Amino acid sequence: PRAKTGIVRRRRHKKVLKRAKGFWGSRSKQYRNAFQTLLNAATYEYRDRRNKKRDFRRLWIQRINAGARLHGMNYSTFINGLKRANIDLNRKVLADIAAREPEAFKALVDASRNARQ
Amino acid sequence: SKTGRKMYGQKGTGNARHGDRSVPTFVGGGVAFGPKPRSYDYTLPRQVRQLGLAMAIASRQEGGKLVAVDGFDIADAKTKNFISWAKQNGLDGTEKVLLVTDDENTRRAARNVSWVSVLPVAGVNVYDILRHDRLVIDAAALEIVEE
Amino acid sequence: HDLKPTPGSRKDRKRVGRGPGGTDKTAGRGHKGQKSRSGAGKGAFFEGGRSRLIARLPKRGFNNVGTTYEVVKLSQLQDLEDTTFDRDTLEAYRLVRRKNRPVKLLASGEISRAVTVHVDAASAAAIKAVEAAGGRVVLPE
RNA sequence: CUUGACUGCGAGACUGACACGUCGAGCAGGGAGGAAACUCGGGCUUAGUGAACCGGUGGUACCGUGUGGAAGGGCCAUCG
RNA sequence: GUAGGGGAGCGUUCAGUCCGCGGAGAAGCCAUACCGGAAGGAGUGGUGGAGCCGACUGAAGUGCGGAUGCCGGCAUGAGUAACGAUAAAAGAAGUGAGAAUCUUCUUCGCCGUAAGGACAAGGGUUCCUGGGGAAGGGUCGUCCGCCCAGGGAAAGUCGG
RNA sequence: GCGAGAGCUAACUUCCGUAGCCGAGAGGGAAACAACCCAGACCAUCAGCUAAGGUCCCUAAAUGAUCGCUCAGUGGUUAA
RNA sequence: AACCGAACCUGGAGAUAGCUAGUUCUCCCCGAAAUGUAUUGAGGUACAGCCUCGGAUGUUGACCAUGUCCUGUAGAGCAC
RNA sequence: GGUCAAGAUAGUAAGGGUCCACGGUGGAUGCCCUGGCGCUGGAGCCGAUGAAGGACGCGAUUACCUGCGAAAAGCCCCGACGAGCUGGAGAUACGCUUUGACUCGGGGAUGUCCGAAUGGGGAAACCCACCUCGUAAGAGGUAUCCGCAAGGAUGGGAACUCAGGGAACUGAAACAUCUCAGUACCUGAAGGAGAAGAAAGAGAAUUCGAUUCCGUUAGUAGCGGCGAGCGAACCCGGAUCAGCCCAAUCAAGCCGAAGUGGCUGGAAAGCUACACCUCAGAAGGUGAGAGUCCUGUAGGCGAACGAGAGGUCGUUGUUCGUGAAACGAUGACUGAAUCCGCGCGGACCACCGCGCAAGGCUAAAUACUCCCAGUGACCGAUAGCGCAUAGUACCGUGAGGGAAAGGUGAAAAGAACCCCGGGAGGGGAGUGAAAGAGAACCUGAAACCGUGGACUUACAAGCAGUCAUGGCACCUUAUGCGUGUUAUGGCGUGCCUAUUGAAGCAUGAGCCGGCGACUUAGACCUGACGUGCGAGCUUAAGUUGAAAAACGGAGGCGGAGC
Ligand SMILES: [Mg+2]
Ligand SMILES: [Mg+2]
Ligand SMILES: [Mg+2]
Ligand SMILES: [Mg+2]
Ligand SMILES: [Mg+2]
Ligand SMILES: [Mg+2]
Ligand SMILES: [Mg+2]
Ligand SMILES: [Mg+2]
Ligand SMILES: [Mg+2]
Ligand SMILES: [Mg+2]
Ligand SMILES: [Mg+2]
Ligand SMILES: [Mg+2]
Ligand SMILES: [Mg+2]
Ligand SMILES: [Mg+2]
Ligand SMILES: [Mg+2]
Ligand SMILES: [Mg+2]
Ligand SMILES: [Mg+2]
Ligand SMILES: [Mg+2]
Ligand SMILES: [Mg+2]
Ligand SMILES: [Mg+2]
Ligand SMILES: [Mg+2]
Ligand SMILES: [Mg+2]
Ligand SMILES: [Mg+2]
Ligand SMILES: [Mg+2]
Ligand SMILES: [Mg+2]
Ligand SMILES: [Mg+2]
Ligand SMILES: [Mg+2]
Ligand SMILES: [Mg+2]
Ligand SMILES: [Mg+2]
Ligand SMILES: [Mg+2]
Ligand SMILES: [Mg+2]
Ligand SMILES: [Mg+2]
Ligand SMILES: [Mg+2]
Ligand SMILES: [Mg+2]
Ligand SMILES: [Mg+2]
Ligand SMILES: [Mg+2]
Ligand SMILES: [Mg+2]
Ligand SMILES: [Mg+2]
Ligand SMILES: [Mg+2]
Ligand SMILES: [Mg+2]
Ligand SMILES: [Mg+2]
Ligand SMILES: [Mg+2]
Ligand SMILES: [Mg+2]
Ligand SMILES: [Mg+2]
Ligand SMILES: [Mg+2]
Ligand SMILES: [Mg+2]
Ligand SMILES: [Mg+2]
Ligand SMILES: [Mg+2]
Ligand SMILES: [Mg+2]
Ligand SMILES: [Mg+2]
Ligand SMILES: [Mg+2]
Ligand SMILES: [Mg+2]
Ligand SMILES: [Mg+2]
Ligand SMILES: [Mg+2]
Ligand SMILES: [Mg+2]
Ligand SMILES: [Mg+2]
Ligand SMILES: [Mg+2]
Ligand SMILES: [Mg+2]
Ligand SMILES: [Mg+2]
Ligand SMILES: [Mg+2]
Ligand SMILES: [Mg+2]
Ligand SMILES: [Mg+2]
Ligand SMILES: [Mg+2]
Ligand SMILES: [Mg+2]
Ligand SMILES: [Mg+2]
Repeated sequence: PRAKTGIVRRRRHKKVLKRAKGFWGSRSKQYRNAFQTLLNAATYEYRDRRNKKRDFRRLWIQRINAGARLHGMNYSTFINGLKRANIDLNRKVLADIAAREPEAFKALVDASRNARQ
Repeated sequence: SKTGRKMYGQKGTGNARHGDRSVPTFVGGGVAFGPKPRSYDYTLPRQVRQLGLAMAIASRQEGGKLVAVDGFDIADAKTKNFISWAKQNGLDGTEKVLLVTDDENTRRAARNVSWVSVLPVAGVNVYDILRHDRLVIDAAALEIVEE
Repeated sequence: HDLKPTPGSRKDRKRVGRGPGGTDKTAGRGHKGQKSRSGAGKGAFFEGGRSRLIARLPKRGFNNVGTTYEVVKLSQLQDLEDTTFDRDTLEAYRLVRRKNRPVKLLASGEISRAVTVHVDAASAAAIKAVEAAGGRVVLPE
């Protein structure tokens, strides 16, 4: 008995083309370029998952550095005197405190400096 | 039917190279790895034919969908008589039933029956039996086919 | 339809090619080679280009057919055969079957109960140990 | 003075992908020199070599086709 | 984790068998944010018009992006190049649904040992009348060597 | 990279040896960069410490602290 | 009879092709090799070496200390 | 609040982008069959009485097909059928037929011209004749060879068979013996089959007993640049049997059981409540799925006609390659015995065995499959033959090559009629269940072209993605982990193949569909899983039955090595 593709291929293909939208030109419309575009897209997804884990960390950091400096502290010195008084805060939170909660950041500062000297 | 003839130029054309039009990659051409006439039959060794057959009978005895039959009252070769007899041995009408006897009349009665099959003498097989719900045993060639 | 097949009694074949899953490309074959080629003939005794061990070696002797002798064992006329004797067709309808050859009886086991034999030939130690346990050996004329 | 530049073998190892190749105590038959214990199956050693195949030759009596013989063939030797 | 060997499975058809659906609507197709570890598979909505899903088992022409692969369709180049001899055209008149192109008229331009005329070889109704305008015409066509129908060809002396 | 040969103590050179690496290795670093320095990615996280390598801005992190040098933009490409 | 150092057509014929391309579903586990030795053999085949599956075996592996023998390079030296 | 000043940001889109809606293009997919394909079985020749195959003709209108032959879509006779018929073809008018048409079976008659062509010629289908009878119109004859005559031969046939002739590529990893292989092809003859056949045989048992066929022996004995590779037979089991003579019943047809009511529906066959048949539940048609409507099936009948010697030299055949070369087999030279004789037993000799050369026929089993029928884990429109038909269109001076082609509906009820236009085309109407079927008439994928809409886009540098955030939009697995779109940021070297190393300025490819490649065979080899019997395991050819399988010990594997 013979068994044409009949259906399967159109199936596979559409799957890709439905992943494949928003894509500029041919990419969103022809299979090969679509599936392809998606190979690379794969690479970018994986890496950029861990990557965003980096990037956010960076962001939090610069916000804290700011905070410290807003009084007279370095990031490194603030964070270090916040290791010294053992104030074991996540730094994401520290950003949050720093930019949305003023006088709190103030206190955490005075603390870090105290524990530093 | 797609003659040998080289079709065009081996080099030169600016086209992919081909030889004939009778080829697996051509529409029209012959099939590559197609089926041909064969025969999937072999000789399963005796031993296990017997052991199967048996195991089938059995499987339907501890069922228990056996009806060991010594007689048959089905007038002269008529179907309604089959349906009646049947009715009075326990044959509601909601099962598939496989006759094994030797009396032409009983078969001729058992033939048109939508819910029943009619296997004559020896030609009996694990299929038909398992193929069905009930075995019309019968009885005669059962204890003597034991030995 | 009830049934089912013995676990491991039917292995699904290999269809090579088909995906990276999977046996990508190549089909087991690797990259290039004479092996790579849809073509018969290689074959199996073709070592190198070369000249083979096969033909590097001394051809000793020749080939005689000869009369080859059908084994009968002691521990088979012996133990629990309970002497129905050897007769002719009798041993055939038991456990020593060929045709178009002559039967030989030779040792292997030990000897007790008295039996007379009916073989085409036999070993010295055989006639010896079977007479010394109560029975003859019928060699043809 | 001599023919151990010897037949029948081979414990155990070196070596090599394979095929080869290398060393060897000891046992037998039977010798050689020493008065002896001994030593010898080639040279201080490591180069001085060519697998199969087909054929010559000296033994050998395993095969030889209905049978007994002979052709031919096998085995040891050996020559190209 | 490459060649490679091993392990478990997803989907396609045909087949045996059971659960079973379907004109109050099958398959196939179309949309989507649900599910599964993945091959995949469900819900509902729109399509369609007469067949089909599911489980277990069996057998395969059983899964394609590539082969300057094969068939077919449609894109790019592009409203580009070209419209096939630089012998050349004007105005009036007519017809038609529509005219630079078709039909009259009056001129102009070109061939004139030809670009005239008569045969042969070849072609085959292309000839004539009346009609048509899809396509053939390198534009247009009301026109034609294209389409339709009907007619036309006559030998004792030519030629066999 | 370390050992040597052929080269011209030439080569992104070639022929051996030897360790690691790429091949078949993603991740950070060396601007960029198969081989180099750190390091071997089973999925998830808007969680923490470190390695090589860094901390004026681009660009995360001391325009740090003290004892000095060079003033040539040396740094940021060579010699008698 | 529009490409003649050997017409075109059909056929053997699916000649051969150590060569070039191409070889489609998914997840998991392991995971190489480009060294040797031959080869009318060098971009090809044989055997080993290296992977993997499975059955046996039982710590025989592996690194590291010890003990113990083998060596003739680095350096050095001038005894041939 | 007006003027001026400094600073910030908005909107427009020529065009484009992403998404969405809606068509177009095209004809994938699903469904379907009016066409294939294979296996089993049946059947198997035609022709000088003109074959296959044609040319031209026959029609009320006739281009193609079909049927036919100037007696021309037909003519006579018989038989079945019994109401319609007047070929596909779907068109009018003409008619025919219950005195029996049409269709079917069975014979007959007529059958132009070409073609073995055959009165002679010829560029097939055309040209010109001579002779016999006829009043003419016509009819017959006029080839050649075997024969006394009567009579037979000529040509065609897909394969099957026999014979004369007989390649190469290939493999031996080069080649020449060798292998391909007496294969491809050419030719001759012949049949429904053919060939072979009635022992100077196999042979080794003083056994079998014509042949052909299958199983097996058996990849055994052997052959061979003893390399590649080549490869028997006797015995044993089956198929089918035969040994004779000469020279001193199917083919036309008929007849055949048993349901209605309500329900959905455009439509009942489906749902349903109760029914009956069955020797008949195989199938197909009927508005959607029918045992009980129809045609059928099980069954029963069934026709006038109808069919059932030796030797030598060069060589070769078998496993036979000069090898110890037997034997047959023939080309050239030689050409013995005929019974107290001849031939073989693989050189050769004796012995001892098997045999009757020089004359012929022979059914049966076996091979094939143009054709007929039945089936199918064979195809359904790129499949399947090349063809849903066509060797046609088209190409070729020729030999030769050679396509794509499928679908309205249940039924034509095929759209009178009004509207814009010359038309084409469309918009109504009307039919239908549906015109979301309208004749470019089933579904209608994708590339590809467009209209509309959302959000965006004119200081911007880009493998076109990713990932983070803001904007705007939307709310039928969908108000949160949202979906569409977007701005800004970070980050980021297409895919494949080939490689020491690929974004590579290295290979491939315009795009999307669909077709596209690790298979099959052998009762071979060797392994892993599994199973059934287990010192035991097993059949093959065949036989019988066959909506199934059973029988079949002939041989095979294990049994003991050297
Ligand atoms: Mg981190
Ligand atoms: Mg090109
Ligand atoms: Mg695998
Ligand atoms: Mg490749
Ligand atoms: Mg290579
Ligand atoms: Mg040789
Ligand atoms: Mg000799
Ligand atoms: Mg001799
Ligand atoms: Mg099924
Ligand atoms: Mg289907
Ligand atoms: Mg493609
Ligand atoms: Mg190109
Ligand atoms: Mg323009
Ligand atoms: Mg241009
Ligand atoms: Mg221009
Ligand atoms: Mg122009
Ligand atoms: Mg012109
Ligand atoms: Mg001009
Ligand atoms: Mg006028
Ligand atoms: Mg007018
Ligand atoms: Mg003009
Ligand atoms: Mg003229
Ligand atoms: Mg005219
Ligand atoms: Mg025009
Ligand atoms: Mg007009
Ligand atoms: Mg190099
Ligand atoms: Mg590589
Ligand atoms: Mg890396
Ligand atoms: Mg790196
Ligand atoms: Mg970087
Ligand atoms: Mg580099
Ligand atoms: Mg550090
Ligand atoms: Mg910073
Ligand atoms: Mg020429
Ligand atoms: Mg060939
Ligand atoms: Mg080829
Ligand atoms: Mg690992
Ligand atoms: Mg190398
Ligand atoms: Mg190997
Ligand atoms: Mg150890
Ligand atoms: Mg030194
Ligand atoms: Mg505009
Ligand atoms: Mg005709
Ligand atoms: Mg009649
Ligand atoms: Mg009738
Ligand atoms: Mg007539
Ligand atoms: Mg004639
Ligand atoms: Mg050759
Ligand atoms: Mg060759
Ligand atoms: Mg003939
Ligand atoms: Mg001879
Ligand atoms: Mg010969
Ligand atoms: Mg002879
Ligand atoms: Mg289709
Ligand atoms: Mg086709
Ligand atoms: Mg109209
Ligand atoms: Mg728009
Ligand atoms: Mg600017
Ligand atoms: Mg802007
Ligand atoms: Mg690929
Ligand atoms: Mg390279
Ligand atoms: Mg480029
Ligand atoms: Mg490229
Ligand atoms: Mg290249
Ligand atoms: Mg087993």
